[PDB]
Amino acid sequence: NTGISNSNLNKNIQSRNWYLSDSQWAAFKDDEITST
Amino acid sequence: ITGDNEWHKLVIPKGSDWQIDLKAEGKLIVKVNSGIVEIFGTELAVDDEYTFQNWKFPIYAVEETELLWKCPDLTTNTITVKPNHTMKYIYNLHFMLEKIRMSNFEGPRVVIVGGSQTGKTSLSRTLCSYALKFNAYQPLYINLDPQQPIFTVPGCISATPISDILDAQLPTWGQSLTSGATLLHNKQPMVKNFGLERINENKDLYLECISQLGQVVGQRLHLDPQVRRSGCIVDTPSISQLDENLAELHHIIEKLNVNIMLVLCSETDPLWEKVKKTFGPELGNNNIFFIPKLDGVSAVDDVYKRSLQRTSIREYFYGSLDTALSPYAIGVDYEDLTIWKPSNVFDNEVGRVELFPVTITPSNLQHAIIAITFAERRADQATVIKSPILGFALITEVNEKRRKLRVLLPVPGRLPSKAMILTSYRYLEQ
Ligand SMILES: Nc1ncnc2c1ncn2[C@@H]1O[C@H](COP(=O)(O)OP(=O)(O)OP(=O)(O)O)[C@@H](O)[C@H]1O
Ligand SMILES: [Mg+2]
Repeated sequence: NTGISNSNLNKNIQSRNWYLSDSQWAAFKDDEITST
Repeated sequence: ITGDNEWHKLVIPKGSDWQIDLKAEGKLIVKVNSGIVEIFGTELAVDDEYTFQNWKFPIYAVEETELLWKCPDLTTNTITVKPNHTMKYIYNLHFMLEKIRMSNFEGPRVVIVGGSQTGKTSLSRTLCSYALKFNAYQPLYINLDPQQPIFTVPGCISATPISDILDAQLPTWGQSLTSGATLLHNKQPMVKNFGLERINENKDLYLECISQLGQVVGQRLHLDPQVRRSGCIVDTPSISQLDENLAELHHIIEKLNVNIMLVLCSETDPLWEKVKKTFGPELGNNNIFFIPKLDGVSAVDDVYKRSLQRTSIREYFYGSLDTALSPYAIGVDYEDLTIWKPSNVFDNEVGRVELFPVTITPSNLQHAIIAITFAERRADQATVIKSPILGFALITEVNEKRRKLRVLLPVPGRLPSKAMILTSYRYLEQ
């Protein structure tokens, strides 16, 4: 376990998002991204 | 004569490809001075520096182009520039697909069928790039080849609206949403986890994934006028991987409501008459199109396939060179995990729509990619099989003595208290 450093791995930090559920994804509009 | 760390001029005549095979571990930086060049339909902006690593691809000259390139693993007299005579087929397909988007009630729902390295994924990428290019359509790109990582990791089949330009630098086309500011607008995909290395390992599971993707795809199209008006572009696994009778193609056509078929084969290839005889009564022969061998499409070995699978796993947690992400490492107890494993021909003989429990051991889980469902730890297998995917995690270390695991998450925070699925995919050194 103690092999390397926990927790945030590598100023302005950013991470990958979790995916949306079936309902949320169906109801999603890519214009939410598109602007901007 | 010998690799340099300086810039070199390159004039690509109109209608020619600069064929690149980045065999070595070094980077290639490209800066366009004048003209129009494209990586599978995506135009490279003039004066902007583009960086490429460990992938095979063409830089096509729409117009005579002058560019500068910097790469120490190539010399001026080792460059491969060849004229392309096949783009006409791609444009002609695009403008006919486009005529359907403007005139018909809904956009075309197209399948691309063909053999190993016929140019299926190259055609799909270019059609998506072009769909967006002229009259701004948002087609749904559907990947049904789990070995091919596009917008996600390798265990998946996916549906992704091509809402803005692809990343010309990436073999994965681009990436999913992030928590902050990016140069490009990223994608919002629907991912279904197959998790096994090859389609033949299950099939019933592969077909359930298609059934599940088909359902949500219909729900999105019902609610999204722009995606409904644009169509679908469905990329399938290499034809050899599917049964003789092509029963799996009937399932795909039915589940994804396919109305157009594009066949990538030879003029004397028996595939043409085979497809015409089976899908012609269902789609109508006018709706089945033959695309000859595409120029430049090169063969791909399993070593390059594995190289891409590795790149896409790092890209999931850490991002790309131009977009660095911060994944989160947590220490977890053996007791804090509910992991299931899919049925497969190797372990179970048969390969049924079923999940089996996984016992927490370093032999079972070390360096494994794990799918996180939306289902609660306590949920039964029937609920888990049908549950959507939240994301993926990597199990870096498994300590027997202390009864702990080190898990890498894409999202900083707690370990989601959800049911999980073990994939056949492995990645060493987080
Ligand atoms: N004109 C070209 N010049 C050089 N390389 C090219 C050209 N067109 C395509 N390629 C490369 O050829 C390779 C194989 O093409 P592609 O992935 O589209 O085939 P495929 O039909 O999808 O294969 P598979 O059945 O394995 O999924 C890719 O690495 C791609 O970048
Ligand atoms: Mg492919």
